Amino acid sequence: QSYGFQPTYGVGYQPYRVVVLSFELLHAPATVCGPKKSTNLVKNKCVNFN
Amino acid sequence: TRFASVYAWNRKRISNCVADYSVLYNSASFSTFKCYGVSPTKLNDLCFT
Amino acid sequence: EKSNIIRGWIFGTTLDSKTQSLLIVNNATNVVIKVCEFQFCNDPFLGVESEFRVYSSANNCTFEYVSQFKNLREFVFKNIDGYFKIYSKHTPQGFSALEPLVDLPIGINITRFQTLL
Amino acid sequence: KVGGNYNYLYRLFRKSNLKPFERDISTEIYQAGSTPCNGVEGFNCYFPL
Ligand SMILES: *[C@@H]1O[C@H](CO)[C@@H](O[C@@H]2O[C@H](CO)[C@@H](O)[C@H](O)[C@H]2NC(C)=O)[C@H](O)[C@H]1NC(C)=O
Ligand SMILES: *[C@@H]1O[C@H](CO)[C@@H](O)[C@H](O)[C@H]1NC(C)=O
Ligand SMILES: *[C@@H]1O[C@H](CO)[C@@H](O)[C@H](O)[C@H]1NC(C)=O
Repeated sequence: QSYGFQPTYGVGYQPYRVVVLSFELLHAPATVCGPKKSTNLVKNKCVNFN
Repeated sequence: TRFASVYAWNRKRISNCVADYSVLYNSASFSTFKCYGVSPTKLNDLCFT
Repeated sequence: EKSNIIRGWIFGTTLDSKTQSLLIVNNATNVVIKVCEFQFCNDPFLGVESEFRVYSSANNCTFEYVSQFKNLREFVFKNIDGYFKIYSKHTPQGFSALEPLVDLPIGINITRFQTLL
Repeated sequence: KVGGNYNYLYRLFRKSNLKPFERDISTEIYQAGSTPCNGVEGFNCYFPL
């Protein structure tokens, strides 16, 4: 059955866009990640590096 | 803006790329934003298939 | 073979439109690597310029990759730890070492291969 | 059956791991009052109670 949508309808009946994102658990090589960090480089003093 | 109906909900598969979640939880255009299982911030420190 | 009669490969598990498959098929400009459900009927024909008959239908795509005396074009294929690895060299006695080219994170099983030719 | 009424209450407060044997009696509405809460002050202000 078709929705009836009009700009004068109630807020409860107003349209709403819902996006559900689902990520599967770890069972394969990981291909989606995010940015981690970046930092300027220094020299001639012993520091911790990654 | 063109979205499918609830009965004909479309599926978009995203993989093999870098995901930027910082825009998602820092945008005021979303009235409802809730994550089940994992905290939204820590999602920027994990990887999935 | 000092020509392009042999160009690419067909590769994967038992090809019956099930499980998965691998192309690793290249056309000079693009080394296109798709792992879609390519329905291979009976034809590993080279696409020459007329058309490309290697596949009948493509159901579910999952991966895509794009990149760039005689000569001995030599290759080595491995699949281990869920990674597909290819090594190659261009220039039978003598000793030479092989250098990595790509590292595909696919992880699918493979038990069969064919040459286009 | 006729018992708990706004007295036996838990805390969903986060971003501050408490040391062992500590009393977290901060009965305050949780808000950052800065950028990391909807980008303005007063929003995402939920009391973790
Ligand atoms: C080689 O095959 C590819 C894939 O069929 C052809 O398409 C190229 O690659 C992708 C499509 O998968 C797109 O970027 C373009 O359609 C093409 N890109 C470029 C840079 O050509 C491609 O045209 C084929 N090349 C030849 C010479 O036949
Ligand atoms: C393609 O993937 C969908 C995902 O649900 C599945 O239902 C379908 O059977 C798959 N088709 C083939 C040919 O594997
Ligand atoms: C490879 O085969 C095993 C069993 O033979 C199966 O459990 C596994 O899922 C297969 N690999 C993939 C990537 O599906």
